[PDB]
Amino acid sequence: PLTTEQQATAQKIYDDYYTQTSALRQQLISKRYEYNALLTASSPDTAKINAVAKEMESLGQKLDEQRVKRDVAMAQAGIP
Amino acid sequence: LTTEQQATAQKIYDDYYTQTSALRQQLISKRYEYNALLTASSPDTAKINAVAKEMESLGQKLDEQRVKRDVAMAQAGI
Amino acid sequence: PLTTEQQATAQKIYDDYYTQTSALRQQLISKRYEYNALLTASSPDTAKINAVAKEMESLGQKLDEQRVKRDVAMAQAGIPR
Amino acid sequence: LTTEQQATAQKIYDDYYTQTSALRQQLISKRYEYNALLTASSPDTAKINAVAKEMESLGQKLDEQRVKRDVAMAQAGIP
Amino acid sequence: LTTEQQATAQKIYDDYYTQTSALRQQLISKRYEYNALLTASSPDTAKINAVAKEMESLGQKLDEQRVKRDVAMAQAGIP
Amino acid sequence: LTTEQQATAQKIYDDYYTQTSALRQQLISKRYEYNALLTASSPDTAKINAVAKEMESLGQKLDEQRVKRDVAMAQAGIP
Amino acid sequence: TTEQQATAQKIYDDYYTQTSALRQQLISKRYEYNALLTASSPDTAKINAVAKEMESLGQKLDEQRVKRDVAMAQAGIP
Amino acid sequence: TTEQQATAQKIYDDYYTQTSALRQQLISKRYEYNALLTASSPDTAKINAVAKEMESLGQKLDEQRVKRDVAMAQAGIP
Amino acid sequence: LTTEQQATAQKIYDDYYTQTSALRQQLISKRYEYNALLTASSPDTAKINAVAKEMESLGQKLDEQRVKRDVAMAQAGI
Amino acid sequence: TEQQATAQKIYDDYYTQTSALRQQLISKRYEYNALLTASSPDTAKINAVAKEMESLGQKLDEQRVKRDVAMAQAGIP
Repeated sequence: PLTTEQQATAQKIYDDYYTQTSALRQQLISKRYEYNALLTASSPDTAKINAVAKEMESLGQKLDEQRVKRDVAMAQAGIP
Repeated sequence: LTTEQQATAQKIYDDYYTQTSALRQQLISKRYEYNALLTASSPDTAKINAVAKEMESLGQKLDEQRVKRDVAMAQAGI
Repeated sequence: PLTTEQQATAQKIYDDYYTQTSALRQQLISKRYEYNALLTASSPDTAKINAVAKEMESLGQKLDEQRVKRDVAMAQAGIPR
Repeated sequence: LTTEQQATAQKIYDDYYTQTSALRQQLISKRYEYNALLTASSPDTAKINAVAKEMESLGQKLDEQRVKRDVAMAQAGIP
Repeated sequence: LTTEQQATAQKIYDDYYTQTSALRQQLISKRYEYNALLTASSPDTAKINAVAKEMESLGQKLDEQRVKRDVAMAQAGIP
Repeated sequence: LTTEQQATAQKIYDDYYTQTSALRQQLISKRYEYNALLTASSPDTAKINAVAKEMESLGQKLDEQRVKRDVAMAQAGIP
Repeated sequence: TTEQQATAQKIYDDYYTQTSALRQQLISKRYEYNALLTASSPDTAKINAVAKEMESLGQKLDEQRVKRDVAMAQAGIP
Repeated sequence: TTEQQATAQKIYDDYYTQTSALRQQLISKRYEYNALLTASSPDTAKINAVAKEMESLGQKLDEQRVKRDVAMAQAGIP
Repeated sequence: LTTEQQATAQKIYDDYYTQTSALRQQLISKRYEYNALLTASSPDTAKINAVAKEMESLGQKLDEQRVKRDVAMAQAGI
Repeated sequence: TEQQATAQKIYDDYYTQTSALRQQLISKRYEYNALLTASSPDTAKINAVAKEMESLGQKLDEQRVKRDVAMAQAGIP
């Protein structure tokens, strides 16, 4: 279980994370689609595939920084 | 449940699956684009609608084969 | 991920969609049952099965257009995935 | 569990599924027709009521066999 | 789906559950009885066939009521 | 798990199921019966209570058997 | 019915207060039974003794369960 | 893997084999523990006595689970 | 089952979690740590062992507290 | 199909050229959680581990695309 206070604090932490990361998540989701789109073309274009793969690597690293930032906040706050 | 029939079903399915693998793959590829376009930062409605019309025709061709399959079965008495 | 505001716009876009396609979805279901009836009939009738396949195809084409309007609406409101 | 019982449990069920397959197929077919009608733009109680009768009849004929198998099965001393 | 459609279906089903409490309950009793007989040490065919006929009948009464229900739903325009 | 244990376990369970098949099928026939009775329109305390006593009796004998096999399992060193 | 719901509450309510002690006691003897069956060196006299205690407890409780079941039927509830 | 899948059974078998007796007592001691909690009047001293008995058995099981986890990792298994 | 009881049990359990919170967090941390060591490229037995023990302790303290709760519950008549 | 072979060849190799990576990434992940669940987090140690996790994952995805691409050229769905 969790306290009223703990939940409150955790709710703000996650809300910020979501808000601060919205565009990023949506761009990543959009890029996997494109990735999958390309992999399933009739005649696969390896160049485009790799380019889209690298875009995903870039977005993904940014997104991990935000999560870690959020994890550390949670731990500093003393939450489970 | 019969051997005669059993061999009738798989033959229709395999003909169905073999006569449609390209379309299916193309339909899947196209849903991925559709979703990609929908999730872009500035959705391009013209592009999105064009891709939906492609899906619509691919899917029309598929359903057509699906009805053949279904009707081959009814006729096989299976 | 969705905020109070976003939950509501999405909900409204979906209700609108349900309401507008309501009779169209019912008809589509009715044809799907009829089709299955035909396929399971004691002695199968290809003409009827085919004619019913077409009615379904046309109804489904109308339904999908409505879904595209809906998905596009959603995208235009900035609502995630 | 015993041999002569398994022999009788198979012959009992196999017979039933053979004696039963046309009836189940017709009944399934009408279950669909009945639903197709109940979902028609404007409901037609006559055909709906009619189809419903076709189903009862098919079901009575189907339970009549259900009983028959259950009885054989009990006379054979099986659970 | 719609709140008013949900309210309307609820009344239709409630009316049905009330108009049939006694049949349901009776059919359930005959169901149990039927199995009590089938699992007797010495199964009594005649007695079982008679229970089947009582269930057959309760069953049709029940069905007609279902059709009323289904038609009533179709009539309210509930999916 | 072990081999000489599986044989022993399998043998004990089979005697149990054989020495109790008829008793077990009878208890089932009475649970169905009890329920049929509890579910009639006009309930009959007398028969209900009669059947309850027959189940208490069958169950006593049956539990007596289960303990007989739990001891066997335990005496053989099985989990 | 309204009346229906209430009486059952009392019926079921009477039943629970008339068996809290037995229920608990049988749960305990069943734990004890299993304890003995799983002992390093099983004592079949001890095991049988507990099986007898369970039998009594069970009988007394099944006897209440019928009283309960009879009440309900008499009060016309499923 | 395949050749390493064998190598795992071997390590688990030993673990299962060496811990049978412990595991069974732990199970029995846990049943008495519960039989005691559900006694008509819970006896604190006895309950704590059984609990300490579970500690030990527990510590002895853990102590073998660790030899196992270690045997695995050294076998270089996932 | 009773409201009054429900409240008592909820209260006994609230106490338990509140009081074992830091302890539960330390055990979770150590389990992770332990798994980290197991999956190291070249496993280190001394430190794995060292961690097994640290978990052993925390685990015993945690069990003492589970027993206290079970007894609490026991005497409260729940 | 008659191509389920190539699919395995392409996956097995993916796996073999990856085992050490996946395992080290699992270890680092465990180490990451062990640190977040400490009573008071050491944000320095946590960040260093997140970086270790970040490269491993980047190396691993690179192999995964290689693998996906292969499948695509094998004409395998």
